[PDB]
Amino acid sequence: RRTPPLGPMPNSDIDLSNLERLEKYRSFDRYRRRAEQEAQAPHWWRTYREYFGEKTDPKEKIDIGLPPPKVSRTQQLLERKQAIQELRANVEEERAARLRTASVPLDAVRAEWERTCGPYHKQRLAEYYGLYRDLFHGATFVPRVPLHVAYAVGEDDLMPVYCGNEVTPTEAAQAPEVTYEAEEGSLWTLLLTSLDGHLLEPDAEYLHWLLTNIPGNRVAEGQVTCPYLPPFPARGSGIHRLAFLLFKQDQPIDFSEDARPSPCYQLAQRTFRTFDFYKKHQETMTPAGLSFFQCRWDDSVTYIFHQLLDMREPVFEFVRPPPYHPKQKRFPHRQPLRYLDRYRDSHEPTYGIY
Amino acid sequence: KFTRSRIPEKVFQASPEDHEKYGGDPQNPHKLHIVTRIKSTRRRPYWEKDIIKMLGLEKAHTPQVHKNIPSVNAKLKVVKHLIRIKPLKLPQGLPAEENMSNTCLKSTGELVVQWHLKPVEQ
Amino acid sequence: QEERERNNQNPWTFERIATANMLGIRKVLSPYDLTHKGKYWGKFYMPKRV
Amino acid sequence: VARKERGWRTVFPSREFWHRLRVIRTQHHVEALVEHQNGKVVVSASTREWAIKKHLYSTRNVVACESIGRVLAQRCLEAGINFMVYQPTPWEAASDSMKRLQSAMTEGGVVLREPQRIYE
Amino acid sequence: LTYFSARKGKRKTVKAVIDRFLRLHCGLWVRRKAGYKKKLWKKTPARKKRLREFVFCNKTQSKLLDKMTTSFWKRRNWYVDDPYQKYHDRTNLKV
Amino acid sequence: GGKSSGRRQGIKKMEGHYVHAGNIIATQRHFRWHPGAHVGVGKNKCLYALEEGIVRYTKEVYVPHPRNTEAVDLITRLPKGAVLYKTFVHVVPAKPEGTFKLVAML
Amino acid sequence: PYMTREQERGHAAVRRREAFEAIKAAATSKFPPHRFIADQLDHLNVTKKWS
Amino acid sequence: YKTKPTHGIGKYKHLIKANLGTDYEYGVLNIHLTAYDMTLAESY
RNA sequence: CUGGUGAUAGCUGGUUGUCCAAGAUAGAAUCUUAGUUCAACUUUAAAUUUGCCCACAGAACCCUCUAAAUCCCCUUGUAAAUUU
RNA sequence: CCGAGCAGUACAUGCUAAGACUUCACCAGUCAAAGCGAACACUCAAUUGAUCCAAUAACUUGACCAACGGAACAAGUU
Ligand SMILES: [K+]
Ligand SMILES: [Mg+2]
Ligand SMILES: [Mg+2]
Ligand SMILES: [Mg+2]
Ligand SMILES: [Mg+2]
Ligand SMILES: [Mg+2]
Ligand SMILES: [Mg+2]
Ligand SMILES: [Mg+2]
Repeated sequence: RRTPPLGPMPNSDIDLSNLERLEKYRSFDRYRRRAEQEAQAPHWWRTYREYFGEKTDPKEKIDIGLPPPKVSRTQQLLERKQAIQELRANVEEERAARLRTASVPLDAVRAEWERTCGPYHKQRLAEYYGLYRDLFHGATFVPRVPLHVAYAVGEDDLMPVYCGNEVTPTEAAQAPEVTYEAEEGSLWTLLLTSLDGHLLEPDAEYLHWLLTNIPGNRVAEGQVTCPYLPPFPARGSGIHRLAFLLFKQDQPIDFSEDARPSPCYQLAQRTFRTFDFYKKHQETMTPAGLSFFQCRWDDSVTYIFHQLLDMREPVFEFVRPPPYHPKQKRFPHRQPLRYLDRYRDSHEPTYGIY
Repeated sequence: KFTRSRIPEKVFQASPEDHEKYGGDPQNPHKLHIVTRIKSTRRRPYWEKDIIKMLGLEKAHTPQVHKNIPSVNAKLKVVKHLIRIKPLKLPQGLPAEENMSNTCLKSTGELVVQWHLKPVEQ
Repeated sequence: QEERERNNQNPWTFERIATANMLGIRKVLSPYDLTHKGKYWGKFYMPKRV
Repeated sequence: VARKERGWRTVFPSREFWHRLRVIRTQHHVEALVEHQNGKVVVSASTREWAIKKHLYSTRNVVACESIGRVLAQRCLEAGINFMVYQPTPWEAASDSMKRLQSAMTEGGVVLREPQRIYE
Repeated sequence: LTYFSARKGKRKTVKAVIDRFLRLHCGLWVRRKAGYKKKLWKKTPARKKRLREFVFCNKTQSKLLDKMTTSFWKRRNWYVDDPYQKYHDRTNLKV
Repeated sequence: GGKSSGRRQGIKKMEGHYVHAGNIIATQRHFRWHPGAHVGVGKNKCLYALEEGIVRYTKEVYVPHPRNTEAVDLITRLPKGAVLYKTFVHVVPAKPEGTFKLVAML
Repeated sequence: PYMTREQERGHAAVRRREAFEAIKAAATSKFPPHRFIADQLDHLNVTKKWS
Repeated sequence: YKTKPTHGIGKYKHLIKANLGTDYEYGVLNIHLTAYDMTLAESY
């Protein structure tokens, strides 16, 4: 019995007649590149992506970010080509490149990177950590406004937070310094949330900082709706992630419903949901920047639960499922002597009635 | 080698001439069957013997009612040469609680709910 | 031969019964009989069979 | 403690990793990718962007390959990625352009070998 | 097997079973692997590893050895520092 | 001779079957089924499950290792655009590695 | 067919499951019958006679 | 599997290869490059 | 001739009242194929919970191609099944 | 109808230990995560032989037991 294929065969297009006059791969790299291209296309037969690939919805994720900047491509290309010609005009650059001694300044490259494609890389990077999945239930946005947040450690050093870098709670015991480019007369709203810091509701999140109606770049003048609270990841609970949300306001907004007492050391009031918060403020508020970091447990976390939160610090542990053993049989034929130990509870001798 | 038979799906596709020949209606398929075994399971493969036991068709010439569903029909497509399949007719509708003791199945497939044993006055 | 098959007045044919396993007839038939349709028995060919 | 995709012994490359360094060099440009095992790309570094192109005399020489690693390593630290695997071919590994790219990643603070999974 | 002795009139025990097999009081019989001392130079370490292991017997072989030995070997012993003391009883066994 | 009996080699666990770590999935004389995700291969090309889960068979692109001379020499003579396919068997894990549980309140 | 494959699926799972639970109840209720003291004493009537 | 629609997906032998001069195409030609200098003959 | 001797015999023949119930054809080793042991099958008792039928899906390339099918298997019909 | 009763490379060809396959029984045979210890489950379709016994301080070794599941040792002829 035979069944016709449900679609085109893989190598159906190849002509078997003129096999001698067909160009060959001749190399492993050429076949490898072509092989990967066909592996990324859907097929009517069962594939590895069907069972192990991450399922996605056909509806494309909606964008809630700022409108993209308007740039004249024709003018941009003329200046870009001219600059390269002058760079190649120098006889020293060619010799340095030919002698394999040339190098580029790291600081200058990142300066242009953050302006052209930095926001685009951050959106892809934030998607990997599931920030869009948790905060906005899949909604994405491009961070058109770069956000520079750094925690003050001592008096001379700073701990920059770019995207998910490891930061200890000791460095984050005090409110960081927030700097971002903005025009005068604009209104902003900062927000810091702990997605994984919650101890009771997996879905809910903990509020650690909430500044509203920030005039321009002057963060201090912004209203303190909720006082800053350092992250408190429990010991043995893994690695948590805290995200800085930078909102842009078009008109002044009233946050009386979201107001919290100062200080706010109750976790019930610290409970916060980004999805519901942005849902009722999406009309006149739109996210513009994004920053986040990863935080572990240290000794400073113990001070937060005892003194600040006035509670006992919880300790978690990574528990693995018990090993699988088949149902015990009366006659374990050909099994080794250690068969009976796998089904024994205690290692100490027993005597029954004796 | 003698093995099981795979019936093509084209066999169970009624033509327009068949609907006016047996009195069926493709738009309103019947709900229940009336299967009656008319052939012996002896000298037949063992798998056909089992299906007769599954359907409760042990004794021949004994009507049994089954549901017109693909899973039940799947078993009937294997022992179709041993049974007679007839749709169940309900001129008075489904039997009620007061009609359980007065039902009667006729050879035409109709299940009457008033079996009076009296000649028609008409 | 094709005309004979088309205008045949018998509603029952070897091909129809064999493929549909009517009356359990495949118990006494052959796997090749589903394709021969009764036109070939052993090494002999019967042109009169439709 | 996260499980790695073991297997694929009869094919190339392996899948037993959490992150992988994949370098793509075309006729005119050189690009390096850091991607998770599931296929999602974490960070990227290519010569097609004007930020790197404006300082490169040529985007297809050894200098371009070395400069990609220094920028990519800086982005990996900011992103938080420190361990990744590299699966080159015998001819790519012997190439001078890949040796300098690996040197930049190691000098940039990124380790070219992941720690073993903890089973117990 | 001598079902009735010619002097005492009681069943005898085959000494071939005692010199080869060990009986646990739970009812299991422990034996060695046939060939764990023969031609070890041509056997792989994995094969030799399971040759020097003490294995059990199935339902039929265990019942066979029970009929070939008397009740003296089915008693419960309390040897001091017995390596197999913990194996005389079954734990978490259902049906 | 020729009095040799069959080796009883083939598929031991079919599609959708629940398997545990170490279970043998298929025994084969040659690489009829290639090891996929969470599937190991022994000396005798025996496929065993590396994780507890569900067994799946898929058709995947066969990419030889550069060291393997015979398989690499086969793809160098293929017409451009042709891609080789082979059957792969995967095990989809069902349980996670572990869970975090509260152990004390200090 | 009156119903399709999808419509039919799961439409009898409750009754099928309950029918097997009745099989388990009878299977696991197997036990020796109760032994009464009246039955033992009734055998003394075999020697019952007239005065 | 043979009964499955994806039968023969792994086939590769038909993609691998297993003289008379016609009136329209020359069969076999040998190009002789004779010179006293070995470098030019090898280069040409 | 008596005794050991009721020698032994994988061989031949025989193997006594009534009634009911379940019940047949895979193999392996053997100085073994007129036998026996094990397994399969069959019987009884007991424990337990799934068993059978089976929707898609799934099971290989070769020496070029090619049959009836089979395994697996949710539903559903049914009441068997595994273990001791 | 063609073979096999080996050979080569190792010297962790070390020690342990979940879960499985199994030549239709048994015997025997095969794969193997993790762990310890080191490095940075060898190739090969078959390439083999049980118990007793003997040798040995010990580790280990011993049959064309080829009638190859092998009786410690016995041919003709009526
Ligand atoms: K013999
Ligand atoms: Mg006698
Ligand atoms: Mg009877
Ligand atoms: Mg013999
Ligand atoms: Mg089922
Ligand atoms: Mg077996
Ligand atoms: Mg023999
Ligand atoms: Mg044998």
